[PDB]
Amino acid sequence: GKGIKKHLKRVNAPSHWMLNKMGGQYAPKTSSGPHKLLESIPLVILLRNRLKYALTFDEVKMILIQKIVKVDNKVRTDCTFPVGLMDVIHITKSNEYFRLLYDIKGRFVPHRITNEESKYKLCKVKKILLRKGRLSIAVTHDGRSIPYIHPDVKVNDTVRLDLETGKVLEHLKFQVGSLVMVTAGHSVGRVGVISSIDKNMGTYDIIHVKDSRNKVFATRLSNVFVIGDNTKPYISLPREKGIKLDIIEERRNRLKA
Amino acid sequence: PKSYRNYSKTARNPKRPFEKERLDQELKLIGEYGLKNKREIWRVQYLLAKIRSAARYLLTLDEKSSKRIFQGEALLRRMVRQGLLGENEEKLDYVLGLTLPKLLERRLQTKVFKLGLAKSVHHAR
Amino acid sequence: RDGRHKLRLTGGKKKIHKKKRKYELGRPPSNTKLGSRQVHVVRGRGRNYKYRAIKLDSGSFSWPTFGISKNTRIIDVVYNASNNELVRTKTLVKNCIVVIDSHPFTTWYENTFGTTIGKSKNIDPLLLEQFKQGRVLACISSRPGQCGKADGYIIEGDELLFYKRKMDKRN
RNA sequence: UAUGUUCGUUA
RNA sequence: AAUAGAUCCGUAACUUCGGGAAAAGGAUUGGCUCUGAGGACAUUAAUGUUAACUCAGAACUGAAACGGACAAGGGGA
RNA sequence: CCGCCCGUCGCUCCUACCGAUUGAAAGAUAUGAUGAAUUGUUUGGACAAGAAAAAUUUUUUCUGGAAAAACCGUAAAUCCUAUCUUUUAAAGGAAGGAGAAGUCGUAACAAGGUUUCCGUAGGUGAACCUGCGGAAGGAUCAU
RNA sequence: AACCUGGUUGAUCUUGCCAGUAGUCAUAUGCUUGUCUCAAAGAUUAAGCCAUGCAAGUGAAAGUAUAUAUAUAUAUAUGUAGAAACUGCGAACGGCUCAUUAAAACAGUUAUAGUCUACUUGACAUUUAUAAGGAUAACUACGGAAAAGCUGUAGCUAAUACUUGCAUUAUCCUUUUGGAUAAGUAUUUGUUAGAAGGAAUUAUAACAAAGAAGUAACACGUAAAGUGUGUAUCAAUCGAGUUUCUGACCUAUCAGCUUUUGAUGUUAGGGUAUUGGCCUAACAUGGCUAUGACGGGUAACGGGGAAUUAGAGUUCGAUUCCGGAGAGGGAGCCUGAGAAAUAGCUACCACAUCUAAGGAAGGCAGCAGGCGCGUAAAUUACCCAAUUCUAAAGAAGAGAGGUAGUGACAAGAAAUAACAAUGCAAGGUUUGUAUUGGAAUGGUGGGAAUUUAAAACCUUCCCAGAGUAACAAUUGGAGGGCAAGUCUGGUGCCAGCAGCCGCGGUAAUUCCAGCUCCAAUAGCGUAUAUUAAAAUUGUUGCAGUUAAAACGCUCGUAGUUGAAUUUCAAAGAAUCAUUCUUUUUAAAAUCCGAUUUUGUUACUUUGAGUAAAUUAGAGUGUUCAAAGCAAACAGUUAAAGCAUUGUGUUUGAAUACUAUAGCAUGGAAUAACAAAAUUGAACAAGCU
Repeated sequence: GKGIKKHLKRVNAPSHWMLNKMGGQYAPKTSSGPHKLLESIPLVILLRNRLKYALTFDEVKMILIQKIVKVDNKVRTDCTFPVGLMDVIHITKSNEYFRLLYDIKGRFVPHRITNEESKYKLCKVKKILLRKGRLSIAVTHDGRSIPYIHPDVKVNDTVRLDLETGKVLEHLKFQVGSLVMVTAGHSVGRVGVISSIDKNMGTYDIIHVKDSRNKVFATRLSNVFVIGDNTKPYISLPREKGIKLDIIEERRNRLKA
Repeated sequence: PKSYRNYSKTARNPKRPFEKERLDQELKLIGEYGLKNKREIWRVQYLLAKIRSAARYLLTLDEKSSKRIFQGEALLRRMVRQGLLGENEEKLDYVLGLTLPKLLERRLQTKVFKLGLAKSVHHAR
Repeated sequence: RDGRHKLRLTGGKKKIHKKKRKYELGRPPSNTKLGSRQVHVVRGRGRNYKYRAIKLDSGSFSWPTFGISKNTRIIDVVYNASNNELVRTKTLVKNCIVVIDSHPFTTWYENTFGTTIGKSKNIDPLLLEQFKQGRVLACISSRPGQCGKADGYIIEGDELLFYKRKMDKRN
């Protein structure tokens, strides 16, 4: 037969997972769920390769058995669970709170965050659709369906969801002053103010983004996540602050020590 | 199935196997550095060919090109770390000038014989 | 049972590998006769059920000029644009022309309009002549081998004149 | 401005 | 003795390119009930009256039989 | 030049060719015939449960339904015919090549003793000879 | 490293090949082999045939237990478990192989507004009830058969197996509040209205007909109400099927193919999950082709990639990853979300096993292993410890996978000594050089630490353990090419060597030996193939009077190529003497002296989107190196940082490449095409 494949070879795994060639033949195929396998990491490599809490898959299972870890403040016990582009992880035994972000090299890193910070989730709406009775639902990058969204919300907006109740708090638009984070390209992880939105009829609409240092980079509109307005980002960013530095002069900061 | 770890050859056979003027030079070098085989000098000149090839590629790129003014100092600082270049040598033009003796003077046995410890390079080996 | 074994666009024969897959499938036709209602169940891909109607005698039929639908019974099959063998054997297909009992429609007209929303469409003579005859012409509009029921609509106006001329400069 | 053939093989 | 009519298909070597050739060699054929195609004639784009047997296709039917008798090449190297 | 050298004819071996033998074999397609198994539909109808009565028995009915059969379809497989591809036998015929030293002549290289050579046609033991028309790569760059 | 040399001759210069030369993650084989790391391995021929054994199973709160065993306060209640079996899920993944296959598959690039999608995630539902029905496994008794993962009859019993079946909400208004009104999820048909997309017959809404399936008659327990299982629809996700554009080797001694038998298209339908000649009916005569159709060959799965590369190239890619296809050859089919599945079934063909002769059972191109085949390829080993998958999901399985065995396939590091004194030689009391004679050290054996699933190896530590350090290096050569003997014997045109030129008949530098020397070295030859050499396939970049090679000549279609012409300079700031940057100067539509767009493509520049492995390349002392993707930092026993008493801290895993095709984009040059007169415009006014 030719049903769905259920194995993932290590060298076939996504590169940002950082699975060593010599450390086994297979990679943990993430279970289906909120995020795509390509743009998410499983909990096995979240608690085994990044936090180094576990030394093995069985240890990851031992962690998950005790209902300690929560993803979007609800208990998750699946080892191959997609974490996602941006979302909160709570380790209750060790009290600590993470948000999955991209570093400027496009790799998923758990950003330490505070308990008060760990109630806001930025969800990028992807589809707005009205069902029976003219009720409007927004399907977000996370994969949730939020009904009775505000009519002002558009397709590429972002919403600040309250984790415990799943309700929108405020929405952010996509003006040329709105700061965004890039999601999958060469410039994955950068944060910038949107230079402009070059819209072309029938193909990918391109958007140009200004870094903090006035460096312009363009990207496909699908690879953009509005993170704040022109004042400040609505989330704490990882230590790089979403600024990508030229390889030639990153060496200068590496050498100075 | 197959192992994923790499493996490469570090020496290239010289071709033209009976050049008298090459065999004599290479025997002079072998004896005066006390090394066991000419495969060793082949490894060293294979290395030197690799460094020279990289440098020669860099010189074709114009100055203030990003590739050149990244890999040029990468290679230059690597060379000064190996010690093949001194303070009196500073540019990409001098890595082209490196030679087999100045590559061989960085071997452990030559360095220890020069520092003392052993009274001969063969004793050091 | 689909896709391959044909000639190329140029007329060249294609060497075949890739023996038949199940998803090409290709089930045998339903030759829906006219008679007592019997349907069978076909399990298609994904456990989606398709109702293959072996015989139907009644059906939902719509008066479109008034936009209503009433449940009547099919009396006879009189035309179809495809092979004439289908009408001769009286098989129901998606565009077949059938004779439909007019009494539910005439009774509905009596009850709502009186006498024999956006009402008062003024009707036509060519259709009420059939009504007086008691049996009226209708075109099937559903797919009986797919949904398991024969539904249709009364034909009136130019299309009715067309089909009547086709059925009967003529013999 | 008649005719006049041939020379075994190798080194 | 073997077919042998007709329809559809297929037809080699050789060749004076005309043939060979009905080469060789396959299939079908009744009855019944139908379907389609092929004309002529008059009226103010439109509707009636009327004629040949000729082809093609389909259902059904039978003790699988149908050029049913008659008539009617054996082919090939 | 006691140089070089050509071809027939003889002997041996090797390669390939033509070859009657309606040659042989193995595959592959195409048509035709027969056609297992089976989807679907119809015909069935072992029974297995209901509904009535009589106060262990019976009729009728409703589905559900197993053998088995038929018809369209999917169609393996075998056989006949045809074609093609590959390999291969063969009396005889006729090439080529290779043999250290065969017989016959002397064709070419000198004006090679008839200048050589081309195309074409005929003839002859062989090289070759002759006719017609060309070339100089000629033995003439020239009254 | 962008390289050449021997051979036609009496000698010469050419052409030209032969031979030499080097590499091959390229196979075989000969000889040889002390260490350690590292690791390819029945692809080539036979997708040939297979004995044996294993390779897919699954229950730790959560369907069903009076098989049964046990335990707590007193025949009770809680239990703890649980053989078997029913039910659920998985077995459609993985692993193997490369026969088929030549616009097919595959790759990049689209579409699915033409569809399906289990597990998982988020939303969330409509036309006896203090809880409904029979019937079955397991089990019990009686059996049949030589045999099989065979099963008959009778009797019981459950289940989240199978089947029935029990409130409510929304809207209108006087206007927190009162009355009134209405009730089908998908899907199908008819008539209509109409947040987004690039475009809707979209979402959705109204009316009229049908209408699935469901909305819990189910199980266990967390905060000082929860979970499991099941369920309608939508969405997401893991995917799949189709699909657009572009890209492939040789062959014309394959030139016309396709079209009754669907070939090309229209219309209608059937079928499908959906579009579609996919199939059927009618109709028309189309469709492809010298820009190579249709054929034939491939000792052809495609790609990522490999070898060789100065640059171009040439050759290879069965094989780690991706995609495809197959399970002896075909065909068919059930279950299922998913299979035309093959350690599933049905049949035929070919093989083949048992049989009591009646009948049964089969599919190693899974892991080992056997035969055969061949030049050509390992253990019928150990384990689930890691990686990861299935499960009723910690706890069980897994020949997936890992570990070791065999292993000169390749690859990396690296022993076979080093040192001091006299003799001898060179020389102005310096180097080489056979005697001695003490240090050093592995290889080896034994024990240990450690390693490991266990074991082994590695590493480290302690014992012995080297002088002919017998702990003894080989392979192939010595005429030239080409490094190295006109040394000694033997043979004497023999035997033999010799890639080529050649040597061999008594002086053999070439055979057979000894000595010596040379070369590479734990490696060195040989065969075949392939790359460079080969500018001897030539785009870069060959040759054609005579070396091979200008068609007899001209015309001529395809192809290739194609004259000139349309908008040109000046002024300023900055290195050193110059260069380098900025502005305008026609015309038509926007802005009340000033604000701004002005063919199409090729081409070129930048981007976007690019799986990894491999490659290039940044960083990093695996003792070096091949490597790997890690790691680094103070701590004979604590300061610091920060936390309001403790909490390690600092990092990396970059960049580039990913065609020629496709998307976006700056564009002045160079090229085409468009527009341009036996005539075609624009403006003003009147008229429609």
